[PDB]
Amino acid sequence: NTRHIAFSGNKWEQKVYSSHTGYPGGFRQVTAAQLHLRDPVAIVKLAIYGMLPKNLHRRTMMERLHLFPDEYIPEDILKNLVEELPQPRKIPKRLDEYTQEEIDAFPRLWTPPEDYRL
Amino acid sequence: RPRFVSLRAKQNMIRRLEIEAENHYWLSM
Amino acid sequence: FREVVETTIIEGRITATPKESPNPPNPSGQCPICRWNLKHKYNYDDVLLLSQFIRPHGGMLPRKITGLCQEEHRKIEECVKMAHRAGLLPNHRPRQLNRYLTRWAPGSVKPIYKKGPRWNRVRMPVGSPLLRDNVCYSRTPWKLYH
Amino acid sequence: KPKLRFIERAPLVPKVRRSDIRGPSTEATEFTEGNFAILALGGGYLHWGHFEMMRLTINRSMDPKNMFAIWRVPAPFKPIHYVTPVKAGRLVVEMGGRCEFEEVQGFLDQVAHKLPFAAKAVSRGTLEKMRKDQEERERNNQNPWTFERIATANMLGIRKVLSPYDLTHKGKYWGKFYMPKRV
Amino acid sequence: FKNKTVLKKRCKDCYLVKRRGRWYVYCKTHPRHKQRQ
Amino acid sequence: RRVMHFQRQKLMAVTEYIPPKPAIHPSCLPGLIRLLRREIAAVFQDNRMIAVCQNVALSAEDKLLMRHQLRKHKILMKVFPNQVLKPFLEDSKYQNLLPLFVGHNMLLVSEEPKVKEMVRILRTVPFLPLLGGCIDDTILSRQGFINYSK
Amino acid sequence: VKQVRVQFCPFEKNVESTRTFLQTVSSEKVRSTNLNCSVIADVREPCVDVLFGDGHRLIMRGAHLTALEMLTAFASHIRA
Amino acid sequence: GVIRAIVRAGLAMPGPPLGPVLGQRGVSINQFCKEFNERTKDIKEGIPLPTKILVKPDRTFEIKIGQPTVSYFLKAAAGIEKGARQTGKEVAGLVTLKHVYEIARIKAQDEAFALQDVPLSSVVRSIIGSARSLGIRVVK
RNA sequence: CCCAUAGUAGGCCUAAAAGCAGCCACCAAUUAAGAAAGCGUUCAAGCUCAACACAAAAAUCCCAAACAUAUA
RNA sequence: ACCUCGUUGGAUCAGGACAUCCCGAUGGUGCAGCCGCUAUUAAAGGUUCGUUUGUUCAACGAUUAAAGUCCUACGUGAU
Ligand SMILES: [Mg+2]
Ligand SMILES: [Zn+2]
Ligand SMILES: [Zn+2]
Repeated sequence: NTRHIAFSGNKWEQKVYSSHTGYPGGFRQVTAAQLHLRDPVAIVKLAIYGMLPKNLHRRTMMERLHLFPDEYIPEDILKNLVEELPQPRKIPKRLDEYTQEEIDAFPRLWTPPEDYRL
Repeated sequence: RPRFVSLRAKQNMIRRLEIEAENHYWLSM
Repeated sequence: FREVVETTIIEGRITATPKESPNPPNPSGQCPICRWNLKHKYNYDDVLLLSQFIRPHGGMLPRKITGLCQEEHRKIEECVKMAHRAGLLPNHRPRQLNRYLTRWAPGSVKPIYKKGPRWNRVRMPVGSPLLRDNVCYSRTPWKLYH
Repeated sequence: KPKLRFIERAPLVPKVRRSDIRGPSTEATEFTEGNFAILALGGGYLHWGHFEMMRLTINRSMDPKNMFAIWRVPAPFKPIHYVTPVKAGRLVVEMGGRCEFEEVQGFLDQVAHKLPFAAKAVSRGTLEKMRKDQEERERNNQNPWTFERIATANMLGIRKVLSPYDLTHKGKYWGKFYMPKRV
Repeated sequence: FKNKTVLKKRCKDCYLVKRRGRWYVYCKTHPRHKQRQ
Repeated sequence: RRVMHFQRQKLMAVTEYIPPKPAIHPSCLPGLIRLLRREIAAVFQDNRMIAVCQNVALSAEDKLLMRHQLRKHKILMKVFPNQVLKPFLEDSKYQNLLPLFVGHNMLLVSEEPKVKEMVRILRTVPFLPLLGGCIDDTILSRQGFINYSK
Repeated sequence: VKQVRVQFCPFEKNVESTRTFLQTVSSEKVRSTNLNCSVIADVREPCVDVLFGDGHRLIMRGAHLTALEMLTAFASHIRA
Repeated sequence: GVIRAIVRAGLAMPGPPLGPVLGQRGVSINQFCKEFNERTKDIKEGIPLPTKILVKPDRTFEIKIGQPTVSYFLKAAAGIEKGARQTGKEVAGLVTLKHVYEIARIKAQDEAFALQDVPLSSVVRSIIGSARSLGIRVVK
């Protein structure tokens, strides 16, 4: 589900991924959103690549990384799977997801005037 | 290039200042 | 809450309106937030709190009507903006990149093509500075810029 | 003469002698026969052009029957051209008459921003208010450590970094610059 | 639009709006008053 | 400003002012006026019959003509602030007059009723309806005023 | 607009909405350009009727309503 | 629209003070001056007279006139032709309180001028203030 | 927010300059009132105020990766 | 505080900036259309040949949509 990552703040629009083809005029600067639309794996891949130590083991380590944009995973990889790590960020619930019992449990904070359009 | 003062640096300086104030007190008698 | 109904003839009927829950923890306070002891204990994701000050289509309600403080009205407005941009109010809408804690409207920020040197880095704002005084449960202060 | 009198570019008879920029000003720090003024929030040098533009911009939006403006700084005398030294806290131009502070606030702020050094448009009430709130700051600060205390006691051996003038300036005045927020 | 460091409404119909990240003075009656921060 | 020695910068940072912090927010914690008073007090006894209208939709010239036609009679038209008129009702003990004066209100104080001709004049302008008044401490609605006129 | 009739009972419980409505819209400042209208104010919960000679009658029970709502409704109906 | 003029009854056709100022709305100068001369005959001749002409949208004339001016009237009562320069110290003629009351008797009667105040004080104070602003001393 | 009747275009001169060319008093009606603090008219006319009322940059290619709330 | 005076282009190939000379998109205009002027955005592309001068330049001639301002150790002389 690397396609469904979430950036905090305006990083989708402000974070810029820079690359150079090596040729003159080959400098490319692409925002996080554009890079995500192009490759739904590049953002997580690049974050991991940057966090790994900058030595000759890094690309071997990246060979053990398997990124999949969606819920689909190849069968052999799925059979290899051993453990699932807890998600680092707990996803906040939407009102559409909250149960009526929870809404009732949460108190009403104020008395709205009856003669109000709202 | 400019340099900036961190909270850790401020805390270190404050620790030193507290030691010096206690030195003042113990030298006052 | 009065609602206008048409048939042309139009008339306004006052319907059922919710009331403040019984037994406020701190009665006789300025704002509902002070009355219920929530001065620095809500965030952008507390939709149950935030939606109580929201028009059915997502807009904020005026401070005069809500009774909120000026600072608390600003905090609620910004938290509601962040909740909307994070998609936590799917039903409070006028009629795909996941986000959260987005201070600015997505279409109004420019890409940071030239982040500065280390001493003058252009940082990406995260969250809102209005919530800077919230309760701190972490050893390090939460960063407003990334 | 309810107007800013023209000042000579240079004194007729040069004077031999009698850093005039660093530190607080000692003279003309208080209102004298005026109600509003321009206060210098930092030291600097006033040129003849600066004086001429002061006079022009003051006498332009001027009501001689209701406003009278006077200088507090003498004519450019220090040779370099001739200039006048000004220290922080020195009043530059004073005003008085049957008038209210907002009547002059606009162009006083404009001319203060015109001034080469930091400057402010200050009434008698505003000057008293800022002095009183500065006293309140230095009386109610919750910091146990003050520049004055540390410098005087030579805590941390800080006088190796500080100046002898820092002991008297108490950290508020650093060079020609003045830091009113600095308690 | 005219680029101004400080935005000043000129007539009554000049209104300040923060759009696309920056402040503007728009005006229906006098488009000459259009200002951009 | 030239760069300070870093030790001096640390000193300034450590000696920065710290404002006192209250535990609980105080915010979130708990002669024209007398001239009008005396003039309205005197008027309440001077007038015998009183009426009120909403003379605001009229132009300057139309209001001037209306004032001229009223001054043709002994009736005098008045405008006074509701902000100060609300205390006047309870001061003069006019309880039924509270739900009568809100927004624009123009009094028509008089002692001789030319209300027949005033209503006739108002008829040619199909707006500005008559509002209930209270003659000599006796409230009269619009129907009561019409009956009194007839 | 062809005709408009405004009725209210300030003798009974007051309704400032229709009062402000008639003070603002039922003014010659508007009628100067809206000369085609004939306004009548018959005072005795309230009721604002508007007759258009073409096909329309608009009845406003402006008891719970307010001045802004009724002005906007009137403008929308005028636009038609 | 209302057009305000302070023309003298003697010279009914001074020229520029009437022609261009009235021709913008569309007027008949012949009829206007004829009615002005009719009012001049109805009243004393050779004295400035304020007018209250209202040019109706139907292009018709309704000239309204009343008492003469106040400045010239006071100057004539004091035997003065040209007003004083300073008007704070200069004086040429003195008018007694009895004369002020006598001239005020026939003053609070016009409709357009709005001098309709019932009390004598409301008019006497205004005329005394006007005389004081002019170069006339109020005796006793 | 709302709009501002009128003694009188207040007079001196100023072709007229009336509130806007200038100086002199700066009164007065209703209830509320500047012989006007600012636009525009040769001058008027038209408009507001007040009064009632309710900040920045540059040249080979941006430059750790990233992160807002787990116990100090 | 007297006088004086203390490596450079060109050719070739160009890389880059945008503070845009032209081409693109807009706002305003004391522009009715044509236009001009001004401002925002835009660096993908383009940006001439000659006479005198060693000219670094400059002037002139003829053009051009335009004949941009610069940085690159004259950018570049083991070409
Ligand atoms: Mg550009
Ligand atoms: Zn405008
Ligand atoms: Zn509160």
